[PDB]
Amino acid sequence: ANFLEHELSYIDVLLDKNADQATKDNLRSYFADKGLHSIKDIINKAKQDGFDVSKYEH
Amino acid sequence: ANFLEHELSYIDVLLDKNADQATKDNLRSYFADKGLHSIKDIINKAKQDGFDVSKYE
Amino acid sequence: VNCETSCVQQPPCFPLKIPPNDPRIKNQADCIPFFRSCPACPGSNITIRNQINALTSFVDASMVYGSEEPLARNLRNMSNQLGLLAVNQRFQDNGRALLPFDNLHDDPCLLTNRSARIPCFLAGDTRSSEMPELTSMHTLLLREHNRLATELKSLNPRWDGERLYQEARKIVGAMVQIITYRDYLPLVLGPTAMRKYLPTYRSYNDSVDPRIANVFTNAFRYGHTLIQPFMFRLDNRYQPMEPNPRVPLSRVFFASWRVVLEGGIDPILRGLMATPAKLNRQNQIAVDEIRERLFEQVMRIGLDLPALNMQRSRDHGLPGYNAWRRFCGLPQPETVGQLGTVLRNLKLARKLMEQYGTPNNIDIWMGGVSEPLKRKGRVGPLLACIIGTQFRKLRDGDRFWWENEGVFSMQQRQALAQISLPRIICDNTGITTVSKNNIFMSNSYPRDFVNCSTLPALNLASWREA
Amino acid sequence: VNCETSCVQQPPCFPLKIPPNDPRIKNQADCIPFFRSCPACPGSNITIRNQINALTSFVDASMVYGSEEPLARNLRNMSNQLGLLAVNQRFQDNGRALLPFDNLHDDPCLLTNRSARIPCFLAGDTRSSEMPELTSMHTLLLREHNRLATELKSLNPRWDGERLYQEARKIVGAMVQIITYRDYLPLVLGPTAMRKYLPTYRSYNDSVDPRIANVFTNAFRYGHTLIQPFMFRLDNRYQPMEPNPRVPLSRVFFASWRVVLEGGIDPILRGLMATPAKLNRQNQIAVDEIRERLFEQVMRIGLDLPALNMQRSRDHGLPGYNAWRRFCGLPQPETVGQLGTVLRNLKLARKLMEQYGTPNNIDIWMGGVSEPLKRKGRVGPLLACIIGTQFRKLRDGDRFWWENEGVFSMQQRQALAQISLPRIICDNTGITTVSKNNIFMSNSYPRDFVNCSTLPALNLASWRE
Amino acid sequence: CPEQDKYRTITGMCNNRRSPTLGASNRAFVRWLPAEYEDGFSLPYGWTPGVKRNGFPVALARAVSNEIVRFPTDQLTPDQERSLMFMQWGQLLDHDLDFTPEPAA
Amino acid sequence: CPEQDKYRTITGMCNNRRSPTLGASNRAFVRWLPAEYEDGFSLPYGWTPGVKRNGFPVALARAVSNEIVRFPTDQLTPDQERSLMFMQWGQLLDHDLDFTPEPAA
Ligand SMILES: *[C@@H]1O[C@H](CO[C@@H]2O[C@@H](C)[C@@H](O)[C@@H](O)[C@@H]2O)[C@@H](O[C@@H]2O[C@H](CO)[C@@H](O[C@@H]3O[C@H](CO[C@H]4O[C@H](CO)[C@@H](O)[C@H](O)[C@@H]4O)[C@@H](O)[C@H](O)[C@@H]3O)[C@H](O)[C@H]2NC(C)=O)[C@H](O)[C@H]1NC(C)=O
Ligand SMILES: *[C@@H]1O[C@H](CO[C@@H]2O[C@@H](C)[C@@H](O)[C@@H](O)[C@@H]2O)[C@@H](O[C@@H]2O[C@H](CO)[C@@H](O[C@@H]3O[C@H](CO[C@H]4O[C@H](CO)[C@@H](O)[C@H](O)[C@@H]4O)[C@@H](O)[C@H](O)[C@@H]3O)[C@H](O)[C@H]2NC(C)=O)[C@H](O)[C@H]1NC(C)=O
Ligand code: HEM
Ligand code: HEM
Ligand SMILES: *[C@@H]1O[C@H](CO)[C@@H](O[C@@H]2O[C@H](CO)[C@@H](O)[C@H](O)[C@H]2NC(C)=O)[C@H](O)[C@H]1NC(C)=O
Ligand SMILES: *[C@@H]1O[C@H](CO)[C@@H](O)[C@H](O)[C@H]1NC(C)=O
Ligand SMILES: *[C@@H]1O[C@H](CO)[C@@H](O)[C@H](O)[C@H]1NC(C)=O
Ligand SMILES: *[C@@H]1O[C@H](CO)[C@@H](O)[C@H](O)[C@H]1NC(C)=O
Ligand SMILES: [Br-]
Ligand SMILES: [Br-]
Ligand SMILES: [Br-]
Ligand SMILES: [Br-]
Ligand SMILES: [Br-]
Ligand SMILES: [Br-]
Ligand SMILES: [Br-]
Ligand SMILES: [Br-]
Ligand SMILES: [Br-]
Ligand SMILES: [Br-]
Ligand SMILES: [Br-]
Ligand SMILES: [Br-]
Ligand SMILES: [Br-]
Ligand SMILES: [Br-]
Ligand SMILES: [Br-]
Ligand SMILES: [Br-]
Ligand SMILES: [Br-]
Ligand SMILES: [Br-]
Ligand SMILES: [Br-]
Ligand SMILES: [Br-]
Ligand SMILES: [Br-]
Ligand SMILES: [Br-]
Ligand SMILES: [Br-]
Ligand SMILES: [Br-]
Ligand SMILES: [Br-]
Ligand SMILES: [Br-]
Ligand SMILES: [Br-]
Ligand SMILES: [Br-]
Ligand SMILES: [Br-]
Ligand SMILES: [Br-]
Ligand SMILES: [Br-]
Ligand SMILES: [Br-]
Ligand SMILES: [Br-]
Ligand SMILES: [Br-]
Ligand SMILES: [Br-]
Ligand SMILES: [Br-]
Ligand SMILES: [Br-]
Ligand SMILES: [Br-]
Ligand SMILES: [Br-]
Ligand SMILES: [Br-]
Ligand SMILES: [Br-]
Ligand SMILES: [Br-]
Ligand SMILES: [Br-]
Ligand SMILES: [Br-]
Ligand SMILES: [Br-]
Ligand SMILES: [Br-]
Ligand SMILES: [Ca+2]
Ligand SMILES: [Ca+2]
Repeated sequence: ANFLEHELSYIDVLLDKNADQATKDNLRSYFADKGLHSIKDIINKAKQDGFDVSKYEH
Repeated sequence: ANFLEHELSYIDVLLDKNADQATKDNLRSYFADKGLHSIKDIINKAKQDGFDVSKYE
Repeated sequence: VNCETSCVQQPPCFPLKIPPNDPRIKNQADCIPFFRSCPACPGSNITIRNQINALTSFVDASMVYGSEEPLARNLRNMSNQLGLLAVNQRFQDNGRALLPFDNLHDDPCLLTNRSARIPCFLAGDTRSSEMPELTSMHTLLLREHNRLATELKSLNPRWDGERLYQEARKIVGAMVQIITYRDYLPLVLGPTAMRKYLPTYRSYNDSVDPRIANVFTNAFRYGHTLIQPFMFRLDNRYQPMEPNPRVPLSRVFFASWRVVLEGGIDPILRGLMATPAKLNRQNQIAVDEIRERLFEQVMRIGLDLPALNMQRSRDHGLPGYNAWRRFCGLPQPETVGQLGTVLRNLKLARKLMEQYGTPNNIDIWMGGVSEPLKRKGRVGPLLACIIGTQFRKLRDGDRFWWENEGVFSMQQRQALAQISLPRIICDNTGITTVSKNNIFMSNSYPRDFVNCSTLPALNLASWREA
Repeated sequence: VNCETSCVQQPPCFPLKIPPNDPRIKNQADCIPFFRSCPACPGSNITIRNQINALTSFVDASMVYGSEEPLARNLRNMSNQLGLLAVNQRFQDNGRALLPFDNLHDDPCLLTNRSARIPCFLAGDTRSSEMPELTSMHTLLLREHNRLATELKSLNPRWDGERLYQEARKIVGAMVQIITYRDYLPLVLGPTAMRKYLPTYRSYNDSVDPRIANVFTNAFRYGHTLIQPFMFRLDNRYQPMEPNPRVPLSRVFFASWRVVLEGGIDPILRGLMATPAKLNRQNQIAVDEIRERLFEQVMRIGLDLPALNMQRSRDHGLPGYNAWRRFCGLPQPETVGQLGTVLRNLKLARKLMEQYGTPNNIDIWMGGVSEPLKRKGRVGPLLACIIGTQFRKLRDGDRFWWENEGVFSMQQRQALAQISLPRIICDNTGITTVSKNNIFMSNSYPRDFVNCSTLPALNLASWRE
Repeated sequence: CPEQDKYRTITGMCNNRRSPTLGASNRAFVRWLPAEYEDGFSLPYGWTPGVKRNGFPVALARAVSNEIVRFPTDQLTPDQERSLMFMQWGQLLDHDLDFTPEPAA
Repeated sequence: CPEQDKYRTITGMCNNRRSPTLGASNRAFVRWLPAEYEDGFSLPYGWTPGVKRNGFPVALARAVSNEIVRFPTDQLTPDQERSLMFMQWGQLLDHDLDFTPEPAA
């Protein structure tokens, strides 16, 4: 259930401005298979589990 | 847990004033092991479990 | 859902559905009731479901003495120090003991003859009242216990009740063992399998697992093929007795009143000795009294015992026929033709394949009882392997086996070798004429009968303690 | 209640008590911590208690891929259809992949070298960080999965990531099977036991029960007697690699930082290839690095791995030595003289009797490792029987065994026969010189070593669609 | 388990000193083969409509009984060499060996 | 359990079609011998002070380790014919086969 460090790579590919559409849908369905339906619930799970994800926020 | 028909005969031995004391205490011990510590408890159990006990008045 | 009245399939109910064009149950929305056997670990999804044995595996006469300490105590007469089993306090059988009555919350015996108001009997096992023939045997052993204890008291007056009870029990247990392994099992298995699976006893082996195998509870139901559709009762000339000498089995289940009010255990015992068993044949497996009318007097519908056996095997997760064949080191037929060769009966093979599709899936009881019988036995190779293996474990894995050194003295062992079931009948009933030779084979009066006077009693002189 | 910090015997704690005159633990009120294994049927007074296996019994490389569905997804790289296993996103060893990091509650790997802040690794099995030598082997197999999937991707452009992942996985599983049965088990059992317990493979048998026996979890810990007290690292001339060439084992447990920051896996693999194992001898059973100081950097007290082995066997309700001897068809010594003969060592037999009273009561691990070793094997007859019986069941009762009709084609099987562990090291590390002949016997540089280019690669031409 | 004893326990406990539940009452049967359930671990073959066994439909137990077991009862063959006591000793003996409990309604 | 497949399941379910949990994860070990517990069914030998095993006191595991296993590390004998890779593959292999869970602190 804990967020893993390598899944921080999968937030970069979702935020990539010209990454393939069928790739970015797979990662959303991956994270939605573990209860995380938005990107804002992907950074809020990485937060609680000990990482820094305000390196996207303002 | 149910009182058994053959146990009624133990009630007879316990109310027999001329039965060996050893015999009786053995039967009281048998009944105490089932949670019945006096004769009035033994008769009552027999009653609850369907037997006529009216010859014990 | 209550499994006895509902046909809804919900745990713990696993009702048998009814096929189209059933010869008896025309109502296809009805069902034959069936409660799944209690799981050893309720509600788990780590464990593989297994069932429970409520009795001791050992051949220890636990069907007389009970297998739990509260029950064992209740079966004993606690009003003196004679070491006796409790007897019925309202009825006798020509001056001899009957079993005491149980006090059940839902008592089926009382539903067989309503006016007679005779409940089921209390014994070491809860099924003692299921047929009067079985009741009669439980009653015989009760009496034999009390006789040994009486005789031991006479021999050793200083012995207390606990001593007399245990020593009598130890003899009864030895007697059940001897009759089982000397007289019974050889006629079940036949000589070849007897030698293979039960070689001469050496000594107790503490590495032999004595548990009952799950599969044995199903395979030992082979006996259902031996059941005759009537209870036979014979008078003291071995002639049919009274007005009801041949009662259909569907009117004797739980009919404890027949023992109490229709003439005691003597006529029943004569009936067992002087009537043939049913032969199992591939085309005559089981009689409609158990297949159509099992327990019909005490419940909403008649059960089907063969069908129960196969439903039960599935309940217990038992592997099919080919798997058991393989476990026994017997060839595993794949085709109808191969099954035909194994059964020496292509017709039956075709019938089994029309039902099951592959011999891999034939239920163990059905496949076991379908096999041709071994020479001078009454099971085929598969059931001979399972039954033989089980009884080998019960013998060799039993620290109190009657021939294990230190259990009995040499003198006691020699005394015990003289016991027979015919003699036990003479000593505890009004019967003066009994089966000769092997009681299990002797079956025709007068050809196979002798006077009780020609048989030696069990001599208890080596049980003398100063 | 807390078995780690308390010495109270209350479930689920079964702490090891301390004898008088212990050479290390002077205070008898203390204990060695121990959790009883989880029961299959918790709280029951009908079942006989049994323990759980959380992994697949099959030799299926589940230590790479995981034994549970959620974990298995987590291990995969889901950012492309290349069918790869996720790799570490922060660190590399000289350009090559390291295992991704796990995210545990009480990360023991963080408590070795606190300043480095290198957490434990995530793999198919939870023990991947336990010693860096184990980690290296894990990292090797991860890389070999990625190499294969890459090569297959090239050879079959059509294939989706599922297909690439499964085919690579199936190859990796077959390599673990081949290394294990062709190269490893013969050197464990010796030729005689090998022929008796592993006769040449025939075909899959669906009546063979492939479960791990309870006793095997204890018996296969024979390998604790092979453990050397140091971790050795060697440079690219197979010389001691500075400045920590020989690290005491009690400073490598959970030391994930050593892989990441003290030179990756290459030095460690070279040290496993070019150092001898410890020999099991009757008066040199097991070293004090595991017997006195097991996990001492990450816990209140150093554990005793041999003693834990024995406590565990009792926890699992395992019969003792003579019962296992009998199971195996071996004679059962009853006296000290007879036990002496069986062990070729009356001195050891007296010391076993002084403790146990009867050989009936000797704990299976202690008994097994005490026995003299089979000719050209590293276990005695008791352990050879248990170990050999188990591996036969894993082979004959595995539907996906690599030689089983229909798993691989004849051409694929022929290609697969060419594989070997040294080749896998060539293919996935910066090492160019590797152990020859049998990697498990070869142990001495340079006489036992060859250039990589002398070793044939695995040819995947028979995987072409 | 006491070290000397002289009689059997009622429950069968302590018959086997090293494994004292073996053959005692209210214990799981030993399995000589691994079990075969529809779902692998619990549900019996025939439970779920449509689920096959090893390639084939599960036959209704009552259908097997109707088609294989049933015969005209007046055609019964007596066993020349066994008495009915042979049947009855078998049932008695079974009742010494095993009872598989069921939940009560 | 599907009637045609192509690759292993992750959990091991369905490797054996007739008994599909066999060799799968999160299942009980099989027993080759009956278990031997202090009380027959649960408590390990060594649990209750004073309770012997088969006639003799239970030896403390640490006490056995001290007397039998302990040796002077300077005596360590290298194996001329086995690499350390031989030890390590065995642990790697063990981790493919069995892991026995325990409760967590
Ligand atoms: C497929 O594999 C099964 C199982 O094989 C075992 O494991 C493999 C890996 C090899 O080691 C085999 O040698 C092993 O046997 C084979 O089935 C077994 O066949 C043997 C020989 O026919 C069977 O053994 C027989 O068992 C009879 C019954 O008693 C046994 O069980 C009781 C109760 O536990 C026990 O007390 C007794 O000691 C026996 O163990 C016995 O009457 C007879 O003499 C003989 O010992 C064995 O039971 C079979 N097992 C199973 C699971 O069916 C297949 O033969 C094999 N097929 C092929 C083609 O290879
Ligand atoms: C006391 O009794 C035990 C048990 O005997 C069994 O049951 C009795 C009633 C008889 O039927 C016996 O014939 C039965 O064997 C005896 O111990 C057994 O000894 C045999 C032969 O030495 C052992 O069999 C060996 O088993 C080896 C290990 O694999 C076996 O177990 C696995 C279990 O999964 C199975 O896969 C495999 O097929 C084997 O069954 C095997 O390598 C070897 O070749 C051989 O088959 C058996 O394991 C013992 N059982 C135990 C210890 O429970 C004693 O010998 C007997 N003593 C005396 C003096 O009579
Ligand atoms: C004399 C008449 C017999 C019966 C009447 C009778 C009935 C049953 C029933 C109802 C069961 C339970 C069926 C179910 O699965 O729901 C049953 C089980 C067993 N039998 Fe039957 N049986 C009679 C006779 C015999 C004979 C002659 C047997 C053997 C020689 C025999 C065996 C068994 C066994 C072993 C069982 C299983 C017991 C258990 O609960 O483990 N029976 N029988
Ligand atoms: C660096 C090498 C090794 C260890 C460090 C190590 C440690 C352990 C520990 C702590 C246990 C558990 C002890 C307990 O019961 O609490 C353990 C168990 C097992 N081992 Fe050990 N081990 C190292 C090395 C090896 C080698 C070389 C082995 C075999 C060749 C080996 C085997 C095993 C096995 C099978 C177990 C039991 C696993 C299970 O949970 O089922 N180990 N090891
Ligand atoms: C039910 O039980 C009663 C016993 O209470 C049976 O009645 C006896 O029948 C015999 C004839 O066979 C008479 O000689 C007795 O005098 C009867 N006694 C009583 C109390 O009436 C009755 O026959 C039984 N019913 C069936 C169907 O057998
Ligand atoms: C106990 O034994 C005596 C003497 O045989 C007998 O009269 C009495 O009825 C018995 N009691 C029971 C309950 O069996
Ligand atoms: C996935 O693979 C790509 C390409 O090989 C790589 O750049 C990326 O880091 C990988 N992600 C993970 C988590 O392995
Ligand atoms: C701890 O780790 C750091 C890594 O940056 C290293 O410099 C240091 O030497 C390590 N300490 C020891 C004692 O090995
Ligand atoms: Br990472
Ligand atoms: Br249920
Ligand atoms: Br109807
Ligand atoms: Br009498
Ligand atoms: Br009564
Ligand atoms: Br009637
Ligand atoms: Br019944
Ligand atoms: Br006594
Ligand atoms: Br005998
Ligand atoms: Br014979
Ligand atoms: Br035979
Ligand atoms: Br056995
Ligand atoms: Br009639
Ligand atoms: Br016929
Ligand atoms: Br026919
Ligand atoms: Br009703
Ligand atoms: Br099969
Ligand atoms: Br055949
Ligand atoms: Br045959
Ligand atoms: Br005959
Ligand atoms: Br007569
Ligand atoms: Br005679
Ligand atoms: Br006779
Ligand atoms: Br616990
Ligand atoms: Br790489
Ligand atoms: Br450090
Ligand atoms: Br570990
Ligand atoms: Br695919
Ligand atoms: Br191989
Ligand atoms: Br070899
Ligand atoms: Br097997
Ligand atoms: Br020594
Ligand atoms: Br032993
Ligand atoms: Br010996
Ligand atoms: Br030897
Ligand atoms: Br040699
Ligand atoms: Br060698
Ligand atoms: Br060997
Ligand atoms: Br190099
Ligand atoms: Br090699
Ligand atoms: Br079974
Ligand atoms: Br099972
Ligand atoms: Br018909
Ligand atoms: Br085991
Ligand atoms: Br067990
Ligand atoms: Br020392
Ligand atoms: Ca019994
Ligand atoms: Ca595995």
